[PDB]
Amino acid sequence: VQLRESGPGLVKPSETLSLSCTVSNDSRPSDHSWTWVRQSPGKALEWIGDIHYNGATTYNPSLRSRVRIELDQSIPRFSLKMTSMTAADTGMYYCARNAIRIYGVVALGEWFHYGMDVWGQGTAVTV
Amino acid sequence: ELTQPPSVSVSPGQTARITCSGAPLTSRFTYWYRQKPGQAPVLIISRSSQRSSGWSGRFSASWSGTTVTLTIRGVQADDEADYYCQSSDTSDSYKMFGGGTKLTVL
Amino acid sequence: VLTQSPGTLSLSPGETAIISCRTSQYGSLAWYQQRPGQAPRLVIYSGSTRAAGIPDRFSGSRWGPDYNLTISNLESGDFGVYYCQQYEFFGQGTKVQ
Amino acid sequence: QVQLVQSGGQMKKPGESMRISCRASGYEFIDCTLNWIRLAPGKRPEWMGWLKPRGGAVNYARPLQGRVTMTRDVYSDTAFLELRSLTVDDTAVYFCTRGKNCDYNWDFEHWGRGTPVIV
Amino acid sequence: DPNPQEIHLENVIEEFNMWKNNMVEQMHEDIISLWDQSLKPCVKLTPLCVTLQCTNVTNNITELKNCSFNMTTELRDKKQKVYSLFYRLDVVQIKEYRLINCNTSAITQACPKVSFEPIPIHYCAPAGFA
Amino acid sequence: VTLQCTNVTNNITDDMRGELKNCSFNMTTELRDKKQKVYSLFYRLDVVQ
Amino acid sequence: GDIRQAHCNVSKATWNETLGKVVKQLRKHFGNNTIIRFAQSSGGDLEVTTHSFNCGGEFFYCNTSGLFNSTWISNSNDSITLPCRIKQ
Ligand SMILES: *[C@@H]1O[C@H](CO)[C@@H](O[C@@H]2O[C@H](CO)[C@@H](O[C@@H]3O[C@H](CO[C@H]4O[C@H](CO[C@H]5O[C@H](CO)[C@@H](O)[C@H](O)[C@@H]5O)[C@@H](O)[C@H](O[C@H]5O[C@H](CO)[C@@H](O)[C@H](O)[C@@H]5O[C@H]5O[C@H](CO)[C@@H](O)[C@H](O)[C@@H]5O)[C@@H]4O)[C@@H](O)[C@H](O[C@H]4O[C@H](CO)[C@@H](O)[C@H](O)[C@@H]4O[C@H]4O[C@H](CO)[C@@H](O)[C@H](O)[C@@H]4O[C@H]4O[C@H](CO)[C@@H](O)[C@H](O)[C@@H]4O)[C@@H]3O)[C@H](O)[C@H]2NC(C)=O)[C@H](O)[C@H]1NC(C)=O
Ligand SMILES: *[C@@H]1O[C@H](CO)[C@@H](O[C@@H]2O[C@H](CO)[C@@H](O[C@@H]3O[C@H](CO)[C@@H](O)[C@H](O[C@H]4O[C@H](CO)[C@@H](O)[C@H](O)[C@@H]4O[C@H]4O[C@H](CO)[C@@H](O)[C@H](O)[C@@H]4O[C@H]4O[C@H](CO)[C@@H](O)[C@H](O)[C@@H]4O)[C@@H]3O)[C@H](O)[C@H]2NC(C)=O)[C@H](O)[C@H]1NC(C)=O
Ligand SMILES: *[C@@H]1O[C@H](CO)[C@@H](O[C@@H]2O[C@H](CO)[C@@H](O[C@@H]3O[C@H](CO[C@H]4O[C@H](CO)[C@@H](O)[C@H](O)[C@@H]4O)[C@@H](O)[C@H](O[C@H]4O[C@H](CO)[C@@H](O)[C@H](O)[C@@H]4O)[C@@H]3O)[C@H](O)[C@H]2NC(C)=O)[C@H](O)[C@H]1NC(C)=O
Ligand SMILES: *[C@@H]1O[C@H](CO)[C@@H](O[C@@H]2O[C@H](CO)[C@@H](O)[C@H](O)[C@H]2NC(C)=O)[C@H](O)[C@H]1NC(C)=O
Ligand SMILES: *[C@@H]1O[C@H](CO)[C@@H](O[C@@H]2O[C@H](CO)[C@@H](O)[C@H](O)[C@H]2NC(C)=O)[C@H](O)[C@H]1NC(C)=O
Ligand SMILES: *[C@@H]1O[C@H](CO)[C@@H](O)[C@H](O)[C@H]1NC(C)=O
Ligand SMILES: *[C@@H]1O[C@H](CO)[C@@H](O)[C@H](O)[C@H]1NC(C)=O
Ligand SMILES: *[C@@H]1O[C@H](CO)[C@@H](O)[C@H](O)[C@H]1NC(C)=O
Ligand SMILES: *[C@@H]1O[C@H](CO)[C@@H](O)[C@H](O)[C@H]1NC(C)=O
Ligand SMILES: *[C@@H]1O[C@H](CO)[C@@H](O)[C@H](O)[C@H]1NC(C)=O
Ligand SMILES: *[C@@H]1O[C@H](CO)[C@@H](O)[C@H](O)[C@H]1NC(C)=O
Ligand SMILES: *[C@@H]1O[C@H](CO)[C@@H](O)[C@H](O)[C@H]1NC(C)=O
Ligand SMILES: *[C@@H]1O[C@H](CO)[C@@H](O)[C@H](O)[C@H]1NC(C)=O
Repeated sequence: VQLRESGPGLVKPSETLSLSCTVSNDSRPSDHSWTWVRQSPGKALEWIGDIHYNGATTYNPSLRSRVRIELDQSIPRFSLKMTSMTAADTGMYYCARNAIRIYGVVALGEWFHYGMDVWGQGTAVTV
Repeated sequence: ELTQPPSVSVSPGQTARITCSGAPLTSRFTYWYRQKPGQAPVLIISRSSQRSSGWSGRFSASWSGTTVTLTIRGVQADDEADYYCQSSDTSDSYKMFGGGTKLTVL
Repeated sequence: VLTQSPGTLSLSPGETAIISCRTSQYGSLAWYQQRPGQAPRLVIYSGSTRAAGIPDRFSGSRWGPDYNLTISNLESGDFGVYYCQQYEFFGQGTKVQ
Repeated sequence: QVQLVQSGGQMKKPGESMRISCRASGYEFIDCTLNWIRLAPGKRPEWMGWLKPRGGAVNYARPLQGRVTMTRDVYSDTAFLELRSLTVDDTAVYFCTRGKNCDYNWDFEHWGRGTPVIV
Repeated sequence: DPNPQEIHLENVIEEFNMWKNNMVEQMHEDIISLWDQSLKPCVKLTPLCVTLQCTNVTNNITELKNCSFNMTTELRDKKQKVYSLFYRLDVVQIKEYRLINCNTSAITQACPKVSFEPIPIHYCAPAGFA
Repeated sequence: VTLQCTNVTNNITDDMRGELKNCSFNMTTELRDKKQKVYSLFYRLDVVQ
Repeated sequence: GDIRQAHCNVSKATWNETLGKVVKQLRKHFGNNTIIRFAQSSGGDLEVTTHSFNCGGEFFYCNTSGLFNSTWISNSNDSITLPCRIKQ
């Protein structure tokens, strides 16, 4: 599987910065949670959020208000929009796949995460 | 939210114990990632079954209470890197990432 | 669904009181007596059948939707509030003093 | 002989919960349906629900659904009526009642002493 | 052995009432009697009412309770440690637990060889009835 | 079971009437492992030394 | 192997059709303008709040709240899965 990530690169403060991620050569993408992560330079990984094909999405608290994810399922195109970005909110951004194993009936919540096994190389964004 | 040592130092023949603690760890599985500067993180330790079993011969981990220790044996110079612990909360609403422990080689 | 027409009957001892009742659905109407302080006690069931231990003064029914309880020879053990009953539906109930 | 014995006199404020016991004796407790009636001056008698204390099956009245629970202890022969979110309009006297026979339920022949509840 | 001896009654109108059918009560009594008769000649599990040291089965990292207890054995003067798995509905707290009905009744083990598969049973009226 | 019996408590040396005896014993309970000391007055005609 | 919940499947389309038939037959008795609603069992022991199977020698108690629910107004390879708790 190949995760090709792209975006504007350079944006000014206080507008919306948009990122895109193309999924290539994945059989059955609907069984995995597609996630965005960020990392400021010299700091730890910061989880942005994730989305599943069933419509369920989740965010990081205290940042969720400024962030929203889309996922076009016809062509598996994985998009992010983050509004009201500040000058200090820069660094590397990576699109990734949290693969999900099912072991029983998915309707009963019988699954678990295999972790973010496949990562895109990401893009460095300055604001 | 997820506390681990800032760094650890180990000789080539020594085994590094990278600890990671937090309240949500008392009930949820922990996923261990390794990151090099510039490169994206690669998955090191994950959950391949409901009831855990053996894993690769290297990069193992052990749970106790609210703290999980990443045991890495046979550390070489190529393993100098920032190790991250990741875990869901007790409600499975969001994910926590650790501050990163920089494993260095003496 | 169910109702009782007379509100309060201010009658003296020995007088006969009538308490009417109207039911909009088929059902085995029952008549209960609630004295002051005492718990209610069954008086009539299956429309007109008299419960055991009830004096013979109690009777009254009709084939139509309207029923009425006749209570003759009012004495000290009489009086209080009388309730209609259907399948878990109760009327306001008429008080006799 | 059939007897139903209750414990009452509860004094509660708005918002609190309450539990009323009803010990049955004489008849076989597990072979006859119980009912819970509410009486008060002014307003009509209200049916709270019925309890079949063999399988523990219960039926609640529509105005009280989500507020009223019924339980049965078959070894103490004791029914229990638990009411949540008690408010001023629930001030009333509560009866634990049984029919004349165990085939037709609504000929309430056997009534308990009564359980005053003042909110 | 024979085929069903069904004889149609032309021009007969009969009043039925299922809710006063004594066949229902007879079936209920018979079935309970067969249940008791089949359960009676096997294990009584009176010794099993012991204090169980139970923990969660867990997922090995963090429905069923893994219980342990000192049970009797063939010899009166010997005891053996037994590890088993019970469902949470069968086990109640007194960590220490006990079985749900050990303070109420003696639980009779279903005989291992008898199967609970229902089989068709026909009820036939005795001579002089139909 | 073996009972350790004592004369009923008259609080002084007064004569016991009916020959009631205190008669404690160890007994069993629902759980097979545990035991529960029990004090129960038994008439002397019921109890033999 | 892995610890998994005992569960029971009923076809969704067939069950919806069956509830439609039952609702029609009930409306024949209550009136043609009424609303017929279904809900989970309102209380009692485990034998009455759930559907009891005794199959394969094992006893199941399945949560029938999935089969019921929904309201009927007077006017597929999709299965309803019921969790089932086992009791020895
Ligand atoms: C009521 O109705 C409901 C529906 O409403 C229904 O629910 C259904 O229940 C069944 C129960 O069986 C359930 O099936 C489970 O599915 C799991 C995943 O599916 C995998 O298989 C399918 C189909 O399998 C085909 O091929 C098999 C080959 O042997 C064959 O046996 C089958 O018959 C069938 O032909 C497959 O489509 C999936 O596809 C993924 O994997 C493929 C592998 O090549 C790949 O081609 C696909 O692209 C796809 O991979 C994607 O994702 C991976 C993620 O890693 C990416 O890498 C890829 O790039 C792709 O993106 C799956 O392969 C499956 O887990 C279950 O089987 C588990 O349990 C059985 C028990 O017998 C074990 O034998 C199995 O080994 C397996 O258990 C292993 O895995 C689980 C989880 O991984 C672990 O917890 C276990 O410990 C164990 O793991 C062990 O092995 C692994 C290595 O394999 C190792 O890593 C571990 O360490 C450990 O050693 C099971 O089959 C079905 O999903 C469910 N339906 C729904 C909708 O939820 C009820 O049954 C109905 N009830 C009634 C009464 O009627
Ligand atoms: C009676 O009938 C009525 C209708 O007439 C029923 O009401 C319906 O109830 C449905 C659920 O039974 C409900 O669907 C839900 O709607 C929302 C849509 O936003 C959504 O929250 C639900 O989906 C979540 O929950 C289900 C439950 O299993 C999960 O399968 C699903 O993945 C979602 O959970 C994930 O996302 C949540 C937030 O998005 C998280 O809180 C949750 O932890 C979980 O996390 C996801 O992301 C994680 C990443 O961090 C990842 O780890 C994890 O794996 C997940 O990906 C669900 O679709 C209907 O909307 C509702 N309909 C109406 C009209 O109200 C009622 O229930 C019936 N009653 C009974 C008793 O059956
Ligand atoms: C639930 O259980 C209750 C009993 O607990 C049943 O109630 C009985 O229902 C039956 C019908 O199923 C009733 O019998 C009928 O009663 C009517 C009486 O009408 C009176 O009022 C009208 C005025 O509107 C007068 O015209 C009339 O003369 C009467 O004074 C009659 O309409 C019926 O008679 C008709 O049918 C019979 C059938 O044989 C004919 O013989 C008659 O000539 C006439 O055509 C009939 O008698 C009965 O009264 C109810 N008893 C009660 C309430 O105690 C419910 O039926 C039952 N429900 C269900 C769904 O099973
Ligand atoms: C139930 O608990 C027992 C006792 O701990 C488990 O059996 C032991 O498992 C450990 C490893 O976890 C072994 O070292 C011991 O030798 C085992 N003891 C015995 C007596 O065999 C057992 O695995 C547990 N069951 C489950 C399902 O988790
Ligand atoms: C299983 O049945 C139980 C009741 O036996 C359901 O529990 C209630 O479910 C409703 C609807 O979701 C909730 O509002 C209540 O809070 C639940 N009760 C309790 C005590 O928590 C349960 O939902 C059923 N399960 C499923 C999957 O439908
Ligand atoms: C997709 O990956 C598979 C291995 O999983 C490989 O065989 C195949 O050539 C790849 N296809 C493309 C188009 O890259
Ligand atoms: C078993 O899991 C339950 C889940 O509520 C928890 O409360 C309990 O402490 C756990 N027991 C043990 C011994 O870990
Ligand atoms: C639990 O995990 C350990 C490794 O941490 C493994 O050796 C052990 O076998 C596992 N237990 C079970 C019951 O699978
Ligand atoms: C069994 O008896 C021994 C006696 O020494 C005791 O230590 C042990 O805890 C008992 N086991 C259980 C499971 O109760
Ligand atoms: C047995 O113990 C349970 C524990 O919940 C208790 O509720 C029950 O009343 C007890 N049985 C008897 C007959 O007292
Ligand atoms: C109890 O009383 C008897 C006389 O009835 C006396 O002989 C005996 O010593 C007394 N025993 C004790 C233990 O006080
Ligand atoms: C009861 O059993 C205990 C066990 O330690 C024993 O020491 C004691 O003597 C017994 N008590 C009586 C009154 O027999
Ligand atoms: C099991 O039930 C489901 C309900 O949807 C049905 O589709 C399936 O065919 C059934 N399987 C068998 C073997 O009868």
